[PDB]
Amino acid sequence: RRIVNVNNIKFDSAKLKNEKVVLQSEFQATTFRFV
Amino acid sequence: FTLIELMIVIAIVGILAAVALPAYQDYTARAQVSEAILLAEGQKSAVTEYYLNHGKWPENNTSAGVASSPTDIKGKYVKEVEVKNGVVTATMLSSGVNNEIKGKKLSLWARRENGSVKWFCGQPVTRTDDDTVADAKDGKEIDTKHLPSTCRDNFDAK
Amino acid sequence: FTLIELMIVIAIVGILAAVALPAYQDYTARAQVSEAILLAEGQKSAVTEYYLNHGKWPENNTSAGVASSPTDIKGKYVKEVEVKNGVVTATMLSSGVNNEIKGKKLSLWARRENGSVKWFCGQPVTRTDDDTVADAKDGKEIDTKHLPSTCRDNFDAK
Amino acid sequence: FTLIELMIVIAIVGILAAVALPAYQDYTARAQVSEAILLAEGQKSAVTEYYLNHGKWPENNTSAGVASSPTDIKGKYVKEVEVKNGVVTATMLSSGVNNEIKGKKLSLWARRENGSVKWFCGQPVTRTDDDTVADAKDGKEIDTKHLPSTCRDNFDAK
Repeated sequence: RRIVNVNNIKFDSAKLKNEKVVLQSEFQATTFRFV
Repeated sequence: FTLIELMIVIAIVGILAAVALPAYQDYTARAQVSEAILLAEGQKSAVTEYYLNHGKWPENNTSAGVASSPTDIKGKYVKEVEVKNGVVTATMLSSGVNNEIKGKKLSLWARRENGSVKWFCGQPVTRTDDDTVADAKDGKEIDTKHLPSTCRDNFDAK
Repeated sequence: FTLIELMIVIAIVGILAAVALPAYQDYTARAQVSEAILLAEGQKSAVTEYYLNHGKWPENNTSAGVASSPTDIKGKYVKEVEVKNGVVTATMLSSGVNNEIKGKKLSLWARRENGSVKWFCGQPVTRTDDDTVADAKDGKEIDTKHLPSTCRDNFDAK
Repeated sequence: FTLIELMIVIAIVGILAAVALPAYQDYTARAQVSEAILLAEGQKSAVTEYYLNHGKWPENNTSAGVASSPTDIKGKYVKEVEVKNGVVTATMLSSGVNNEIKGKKLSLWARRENGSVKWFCGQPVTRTDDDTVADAKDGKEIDTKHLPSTCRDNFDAK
């Protein structure tokens, strides 16, 4: 119910060796204050 | 009118337990990890010999000549101990342990000294080549606070 | 007309002692048992070696190479420690202990791991065969409430 | 005509303190002695090892391998701790303690068990021969009432 417009998304597998499933995720989301 | 000595002293022992709670809870975890370490060691022998006799790190427990089954090298707080290319990793059980250390593990790995090897102890690592390992970065490593002073080794310790 | 502060505060410390009575009385017993356990251990060494060197459990203290006399392995709360076919049982004295734990005992027994053995700690047990023991059911076992979390093993623990 | 509730209740708290005075004063002393005991212990290690390794009791602190200076093993209520032929005596300071226990002391001594030793705790003692000590009768011993139940040992305890 608030102005968090999510836009450019990314995520990837956080484990170097890849020995267990895990996804680090970085989402960008913005709200629009007045001037 | 009177009775506050019984009320305060029952409430100071109550808060005394709350203060003694985190001390016994890391002393406790730190104790359960000190064993994962003992279970990991004593398997250095097999691994050392295998390396010195062949010049190649044992691929798995059977190669190292130990309980062919990782789960056969478990304990009270240890769910197992696996040898993966000379690296010996110990996993913390899920029952009978702290709370922020279960299912968590550490590793013991060695390095060719040339004629002998030297062992390290620290947070989980993977072997890259016969003389190089790297952080098994994944999120299940036992937290530095629970590791002895003798098991603070980094992937590139020499 | 007046004096109730002295009367109530003498009677709150009186009832405070009555509430602190059972806490100190199991903390206390639980403390006297933790020693029967320490006296039982350290005798694992003798028993382990005897088994690994011969493949048979030591029949008695002398076989295990320890104070040939059970009563010679006593303590403050421990009236003795006897080795009976690899099983080491510790008896609680009759003087200087709780009240519901005196003359009571526990046992430490091991199991062939094949090349090594693993030890258990719990309520009195008898050895049946070289790899099997059973509850020495008789009524003199130290009550579960007085036994550490590390000494809750059952006759068939593996 | 009226005001006796304030007068009696101020005088019941006054007499309540007088009744609570001797209780806090032996609980207190008994607490200051329990430390002289902790300072005395932990020095058993040095003494035990020295004896088992050489078969002779350490003559003094330096021999035992501890603060060569008795005064260097002091505390809040402890003015020091001296090792005299394996016997470790703890002296109560003169400032910060009860009143009938200052400058007073206790001793910890051991006995050859043959392959190991057993420790005792009680009123000051002197060592005669390698397996015999005796009351350091002189008048500065901490009174039995101030000693724990675990430190009531006599010179000839075995």
